[PDB]
Amino acid sequence: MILDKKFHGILDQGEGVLIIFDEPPVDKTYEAALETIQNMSKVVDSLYNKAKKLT
Amino acid sequence: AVQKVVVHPLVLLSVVDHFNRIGKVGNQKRVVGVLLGSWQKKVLDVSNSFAVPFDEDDKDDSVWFLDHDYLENMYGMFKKVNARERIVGWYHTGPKLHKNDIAINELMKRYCPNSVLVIIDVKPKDLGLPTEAYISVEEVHDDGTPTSKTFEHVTSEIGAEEAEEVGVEHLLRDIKDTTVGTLSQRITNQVHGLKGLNSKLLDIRSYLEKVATGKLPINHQIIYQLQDVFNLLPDVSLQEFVKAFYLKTNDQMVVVYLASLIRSVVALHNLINNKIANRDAEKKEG
Amino acid sequence: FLDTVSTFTSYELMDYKTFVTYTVYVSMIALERPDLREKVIKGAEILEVLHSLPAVRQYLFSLYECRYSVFFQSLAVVEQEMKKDWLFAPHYRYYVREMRIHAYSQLLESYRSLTLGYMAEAFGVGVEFIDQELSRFIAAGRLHCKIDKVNEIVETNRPDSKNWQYQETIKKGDLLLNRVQKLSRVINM
Amino acid sequence: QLTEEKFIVKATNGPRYVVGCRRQLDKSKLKPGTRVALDMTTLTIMRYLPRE
Amino acid sequence: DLYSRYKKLQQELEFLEVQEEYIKDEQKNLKKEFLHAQEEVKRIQSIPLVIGQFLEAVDQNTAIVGSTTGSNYYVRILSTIDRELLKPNASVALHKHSNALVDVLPP
Amino acid sequence: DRLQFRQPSLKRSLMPYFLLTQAVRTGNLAKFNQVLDQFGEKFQADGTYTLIIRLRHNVIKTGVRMISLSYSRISLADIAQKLQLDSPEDAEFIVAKAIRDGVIEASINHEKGYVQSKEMIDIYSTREPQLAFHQRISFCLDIHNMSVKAMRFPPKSYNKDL
Amino acid sequence: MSEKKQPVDLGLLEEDDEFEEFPAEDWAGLDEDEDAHVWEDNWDDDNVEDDFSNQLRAELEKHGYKMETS
Repeated sequence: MILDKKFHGILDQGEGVLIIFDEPPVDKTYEAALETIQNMSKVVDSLYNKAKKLT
Repeated sequence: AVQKVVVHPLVLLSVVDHFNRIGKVGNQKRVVGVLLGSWQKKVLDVSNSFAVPFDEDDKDDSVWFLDHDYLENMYGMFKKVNARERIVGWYHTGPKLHKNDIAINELMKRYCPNSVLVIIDVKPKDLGLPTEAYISVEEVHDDGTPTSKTFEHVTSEIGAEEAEEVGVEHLLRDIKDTTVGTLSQRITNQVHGLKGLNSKLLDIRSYLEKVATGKLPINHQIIYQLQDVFNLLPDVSLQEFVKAFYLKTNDQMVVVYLASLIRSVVALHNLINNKIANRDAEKKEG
Repeated sequence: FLDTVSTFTSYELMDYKTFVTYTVYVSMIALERPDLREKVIKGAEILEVLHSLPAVRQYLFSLYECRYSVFFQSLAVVEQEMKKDWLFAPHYRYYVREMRIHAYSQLLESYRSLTLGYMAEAFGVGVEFIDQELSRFIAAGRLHCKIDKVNEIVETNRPDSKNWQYQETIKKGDLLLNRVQKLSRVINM
Repeated sequence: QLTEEKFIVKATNGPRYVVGCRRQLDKSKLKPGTRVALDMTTLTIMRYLPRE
Repeated sequence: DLYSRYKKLQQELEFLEVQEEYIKDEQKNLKKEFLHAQEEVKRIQSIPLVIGQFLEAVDQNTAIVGSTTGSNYYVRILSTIDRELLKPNASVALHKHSNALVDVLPP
Repeated sequence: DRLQFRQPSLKRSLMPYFLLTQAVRTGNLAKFNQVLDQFGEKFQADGTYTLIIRLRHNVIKTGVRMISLSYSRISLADIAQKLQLDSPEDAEFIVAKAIRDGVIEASINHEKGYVQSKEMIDIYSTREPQLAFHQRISFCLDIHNMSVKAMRFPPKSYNKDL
Repeated sequence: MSEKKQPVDLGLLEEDDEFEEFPAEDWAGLDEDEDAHVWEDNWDDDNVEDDFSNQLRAELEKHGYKMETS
């Protein structure tokens, strides 16, 4: 049920330790990375216009 | 009782009138004007005022000259034209609180209600706020000293209602508005250390003078809370705040990728038009 | 294969049960537990055709149940079945290794530290093989952070969420950096 | 009510306007279904108008 | 001429030099003026206003507007608003005094 | 290797080089020493055998660098036999020659004679990050902002004629 | 210049004149299994493939014999 991610935890066999933690700021790297990937086609399509117009 | 006051710039412009209607005599004392305002709400709101011929003596501080008939006539005609504002308090334009000001204050503590005092400046060379609201209250002291009228600062803001903004903004054409971005942020970020610098340096030097050369209860007790709160920042070790600098530095990295990426998007129309306009106007020029 | 509700015995190309038999590989390797629980463990289409062969039900339920001692005992049939096939042959090296690292990531995801005893009991294999396995899966497989044997115990760190969630984008930052160097190569010529 | 501060009003005489919110009152009575009272200057709201 | 072209030309070097800080002064001042007039035409647009209704756009950037009173008014629309808000049956909203449109309202 | 670029010129260029460049990583001494010179025609006819002759004893250094990518403790039979290097001295000695590099992280310890290493390849994620990508921020913003200069000045070179 | 590409390409024509379509067809024996398959995957598959082309290629058939012996 950690593998189905119903809650926060991770187990141990040598030590038997449970650790509970979370990551709240999920929406930063999403919008950042998607802004990079959407700007990829801007720069590459720009290079298609310029590679068109020069050579 | 009262947390804050609101003073409109009209009355301070009438203190410009206080320095206009002098007539060059050589006196230029702390000319008292009869402050009017709204004590009605818990906040105090100054709308307008007028002034009264006030004279002290050269040597004696405790000789002071006011008028009840001028107060009741100017306030009477003013209440006849506008009864939505009443008497509230007063002000002297001198930089210094005299000993007499408890007695000068006491006349408007009697006939008006609990009156507010405002210290302002004859020459507006102070970078700080010229207006300080001093509540006229008697407070019981822990040392056992007998109770006297004590002027505690009530915090103040200077706001204009509607048309005072328009007229002032039309008269200036020199000030710039809010204008967030580089300039109005970065100018506060230029002079801001000078603004706490002249405050602190203006205070602790003559304060330090009153340390060794001072007596007569300077509120010696508030030095303990003063220095106490000053020693509530004992040069933090930053060890927990390291990760806070990872946080603001990672937000900084977000501003890096936004600045780099978005400016690089602005490069598009530039690095298209630079070729396609020039070479086509060139090749159809001939 | 999401049209397998509508797919049928197609003697022009391919039998329907062979269509199931070929789509059980791409589902069985290429999809995770939200993917399998989403599509097929939810789906009744495999619930119909699981009664055809009892092996396939083992390769879904024991794999999903993460029982390596039986799954490797039965995985030889996936190996010998995996070769000798027309369109399915040349990738038989890839499905094996990819399925091994996907299984080791399946166990190793929910587990921070791991003894080699419960691991060797879990896989039903000697410690000598899982020694060279995950050593090849640090560089070669590239699953997780460095594993240590000072205590002879599998210990990962995996700081792959907080800062690495931001530093997945420095690759595209450098690729966009060289691509705007290419934009600088457009300049004046 | 489009902005939670600033919404559409309907006058008795017929012309429609949009107004602001006064700093004293809050959004309790300001929910729609409430007939209100307005001023000629700034179109402010002093209080509402209970129907009868 | 020939050796005089040097020191004759140096004055043209200086005169072209003096245009540098001048164009710096213009480029720093007139954008401040641009946000002056930009914010000043922004603060004309105030939220208390009258709502009309749009009827027809007879040419570009100038149109007619049916008022709430039913009388039709002829207003040159404001330039910042694009052609999406030129929808013929729309919930347009002019000013109460300026009677130029800030925004149209969703039905 | 050749990963993202597909052209059959570099392909034929590395058609001799492929067996040896895959023979880098496994790093078998006696075999691959024969393999290089064995079909060595043009890469060893390319002149004076310099960086391949450095390669011939760089084999065990890159292989022991893969050992650094593997576990910490060094055995006297398993990994010493695996590195084809069977002595107590040369194990710690040449591992110590990887230690004097500084490219690795290792802990020279003798408690019973076995040699440890902490082998910490922990990245700077929650390990001094501000100072770490501090320089990344400064350098990267300088590159992006001189690119901002590179989109300022060529539009000056656009509007110059008109 | 790109005219120094010319003697390097004379070297390339000597490389293509070493074996004439012997490596294109014979290496096309591997390319016909490898064409249109993404060759970033063929570097991993070629990596572990050439790693196990020497020994223990399939080897999952042997682990069932490694159970009782190890």
